[PDB]
Amino acid sequence: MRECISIHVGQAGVQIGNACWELYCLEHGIQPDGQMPSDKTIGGGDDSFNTFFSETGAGKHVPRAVFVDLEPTVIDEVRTGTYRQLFHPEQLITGKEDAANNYARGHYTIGKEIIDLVLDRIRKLADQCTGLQGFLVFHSFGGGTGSGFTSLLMERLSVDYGKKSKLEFSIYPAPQVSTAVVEPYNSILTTHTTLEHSDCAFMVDNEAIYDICRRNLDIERPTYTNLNRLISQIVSSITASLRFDGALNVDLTEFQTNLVPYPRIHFPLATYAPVISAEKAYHEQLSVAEITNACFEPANQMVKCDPRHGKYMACCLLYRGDVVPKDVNAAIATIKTKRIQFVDWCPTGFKVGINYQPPTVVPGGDLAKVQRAVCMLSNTTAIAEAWARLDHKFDLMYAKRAFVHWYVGEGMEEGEFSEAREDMAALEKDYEEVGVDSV
Amino acid sequence: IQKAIEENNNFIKMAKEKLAQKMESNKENREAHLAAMLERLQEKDKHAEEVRKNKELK
Amino acid sequence: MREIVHIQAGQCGNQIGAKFWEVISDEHGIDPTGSYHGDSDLQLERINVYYNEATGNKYVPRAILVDLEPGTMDSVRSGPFGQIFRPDNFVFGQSGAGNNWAKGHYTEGAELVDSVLDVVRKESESCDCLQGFQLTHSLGGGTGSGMGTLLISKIREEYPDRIMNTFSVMPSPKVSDTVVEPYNATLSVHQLVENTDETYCIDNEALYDICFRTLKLTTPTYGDLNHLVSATMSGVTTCLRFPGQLNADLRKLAVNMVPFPRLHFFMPGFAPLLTVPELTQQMFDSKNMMAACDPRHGRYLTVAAIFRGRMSMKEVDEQMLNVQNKNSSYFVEWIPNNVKTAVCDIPPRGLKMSATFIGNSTAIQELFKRISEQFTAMFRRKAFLHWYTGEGMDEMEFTEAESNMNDLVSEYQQYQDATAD
Ligand SMILES: Nc1nc2c(ncn2[C@@H]2O[C@H](COP(=O)(O)OP(=O)(O)OP(=O)(O)O)[C@@H](O)[C@H]2O)c(=O)[nH]1
Ligand SMILES: Nc1nc2c(ncn2[C@@H]2O[C@H](COP(=O)(O)OP(=O)(O)O)[C@@H](O)[C@H]2O)c(=O)[nH]1
Ligand SMILES: [Ca+2]
Ligand SMILES: [Mg+2]
Ligand SMILES: [Mg+2]
Repeated sequence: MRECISIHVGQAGVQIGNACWELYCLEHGIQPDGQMPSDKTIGGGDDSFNTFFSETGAGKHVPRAVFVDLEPTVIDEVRTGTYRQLFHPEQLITGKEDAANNYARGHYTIGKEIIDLVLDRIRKLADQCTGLQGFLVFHSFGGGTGSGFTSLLMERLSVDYGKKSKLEFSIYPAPQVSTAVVEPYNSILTTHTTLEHSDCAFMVDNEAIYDICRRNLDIERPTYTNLNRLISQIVSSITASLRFDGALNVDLTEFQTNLVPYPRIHFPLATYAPVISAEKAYHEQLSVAEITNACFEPANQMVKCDPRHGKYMACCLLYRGDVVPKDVNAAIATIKTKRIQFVDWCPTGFKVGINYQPPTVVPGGDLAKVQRAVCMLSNTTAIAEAWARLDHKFDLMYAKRAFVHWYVGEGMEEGEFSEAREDMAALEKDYEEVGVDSV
Repeated sequence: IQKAIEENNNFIKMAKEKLAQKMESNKENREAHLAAMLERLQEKDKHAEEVRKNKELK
Repeated sequence: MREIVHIQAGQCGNQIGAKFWEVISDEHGIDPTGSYHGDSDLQLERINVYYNEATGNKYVPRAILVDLEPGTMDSVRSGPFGQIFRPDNFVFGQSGAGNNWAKGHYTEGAELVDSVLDVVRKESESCDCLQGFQLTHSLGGGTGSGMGTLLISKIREEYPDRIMNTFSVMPSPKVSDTVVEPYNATLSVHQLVENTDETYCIDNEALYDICFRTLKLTTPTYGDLNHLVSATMSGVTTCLRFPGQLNADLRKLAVNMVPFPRLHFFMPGFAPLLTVPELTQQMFDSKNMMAACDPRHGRYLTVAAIFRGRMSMKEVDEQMLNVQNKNSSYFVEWIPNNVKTAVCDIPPRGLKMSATFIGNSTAIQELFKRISEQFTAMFRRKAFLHWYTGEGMDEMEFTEAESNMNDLVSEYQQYQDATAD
């Protein structure tokens, strides 16, 4: 019951899926061959980790996951990598020609040739569920598959599964690791198309993750492997309530009630602490109060923006490890004085959850293994700054129609560009309206 | 509860129709774009036949 | 999986085409007999982009050699790596073009074009996922310019959804083979503007000035110029041949480089002709450009930078940011983040580290203005027009070619003067 199906789309989605599922296996004691010695119920069960893993008769714990890419290079590495025995071959779907950083190719030209197979394979996972809760879609904004194919898939999932919940992990583009000039186009197009099909989207700004790896982990030139191992820690904190059980554990959907005051205002800001190297964590234990105070330091946010210049509509703290409520309440009382402006229509309390399962690190990684960690999910108007930066780059290029011929040549019309941009303009205006005081 | 069912079905219906509208409009535009490209290349072939014919008349 | 079909047409095209295969076979550890004797698995990971695998673990270049005379191709079969080409992929005529674009495009070349297309289809049919085509030719000759632009048009009819890339050699009076070269160049540009997705402008005037002034060669030969072409062609194709994520195929490169379909003529750059700051600075210098254009006379639409060798990626990131900030005036504001950088660990042969520059600059109009000036200096007096009207052409087709290249320059000037606000 309460199963969750993960869908990893495109290079970014797939490679982040590698990091997350490896981390999950480490957290649950699952070996690269899917065997879990601590699991005594063979073939099935109703344990908390079964929301993310199905079980075979041979004792294999299989991710409830689908990996889809329009080219085979990235998923072939999964088919031959360390966890190749973890996935059944039909969960790894590849094409031959990618979308060439073109949203139109991912949504139409190339993506329409594989969408039926992908939906068929998703249906096979859903048929194994006794009470499917929803989907988690992992994708980049900037790539042609990550943007175009994800939009096509989200539209088709709404049809085939109704209003069943769909959550997104979206990679917001950063120039330090960007691979395409048209990424602002692909970003605006996929956001407009998915907006009414997504219930909750966690944006990850590559530049924010890049700066965190450089500043806190002392990595001179972070790679995707550096970024993805950090991203998986946040993803793990968010999903930990689904995969583990505990007396003080608060279900993610219960946070979601507080995080989404209106259907379109569904973009939580995520902040994670502590991100610290082994060298600095040695003989330096970070308390509940220290990691909580780091959640309000803007340099620890997953999206570059300034909540100090915005209003809060919700604040959720997701603790994991050695954490008791007495310390949390004390730490929160300190922050409410030294730091947090709410809109006048929303209660100012902080919603707290604690999973006592301690954090895990991947061997050979750069993160220190700490005794306690915290992910803050806040709903702040300041996240609209990330839409503004993206919409400004869109406007600069589109006013000259730069690169638009690559999209028209694949069947798109200029009307879709202006329609998508006007949706973003209304979205920015929506984030302003929710912050204005009542009359 | 009847209203909740109707709202969910209307959402499914509107989404299925918008998507089919887009996929059909996109198929025609890309085919029209390719048909115009081939027609320009085929007019260059007709011009090549007139060049070789003009030389034959010299 | 993603294959490129290579075509070389005419004297210049077969010459620089052979030099291209010699250099990349060396980098991929391929001997003239087609066998692999390399030391790094990174050489064979993307070997299928330019090589077919045959019986006996042989690697045969996916190349098609075309010419209207057997003179140049007979030396290719006898030169180094001459036995590595597929013998059936040699398609040569006898009559020749006589440095006449009309002969290569309409008469002599059209009689041979069908036999070339038969080899194109045979190579394309065995491709797991054809990327597109790349052509090496000159624009000042007859077979490369005339039959080259003809082959481009005919291939685009059967493969309209594939990328068409050309390495086009621009004529210069400093290496002039004949006098009707401004006619052949203008007629070829008229075609390349409509039927190619991306064109590297290998300007002979720039190659000569580099050999003479920089390389200190008082009497540069065609072999000295082609050594610059081989080093340039090896650079711009690095991202296609080695594992990477930036401009790794022809279409992603076009999407990053071509903001408007007609403005697809790139300025190549190479360095050196040694630290990362010096390598970056020389890479953006006008004296290192393979086209006779000063980039500081225009503005950059898009740029692809490729660094090869072992170096600090942190230092490369800083130096590429440094050159954009200190020279922001020469990058259009309405295209944010228009400079992309790739790094490959395998350097070229004989260098610790090198850099290759691919630029879409509005200053390329200086090259098209020079050829248009040499064109109008002859067309206004109807000089040498009997070479072309005798094959069936008319003065109307010459004027249309002149007007289209003049429109290309106007369009490059339009976006040079365009502002964000
Ligand atoms: N954080 C993170 N970002 C990535 C990763 N891989 C790619 N990206 C980012 O994603 C964007 C490019 O999208 P991709 O996912 O590579 O493209 P794609 O979805 O495969 O689509 P196409 O290749 O065009 O068909 C750029 O912003 C990259 O910086 C990754 O592993 N981790
Ligand atoms: N860089 C370079 N340019 C060449 C070479 N051979 C010919 N050219 C140029 O090409 C033009 C002549 O074209 P050519 O190839 O001889 O005509 P074709 O044989 O009919 O295709 C002249 O402007 C020369 O400058 C060469 O080997 N290297
Ligand atoms: Ca069990
Ligand atoms: Mg991809
Ligand atoms: Mg010659």
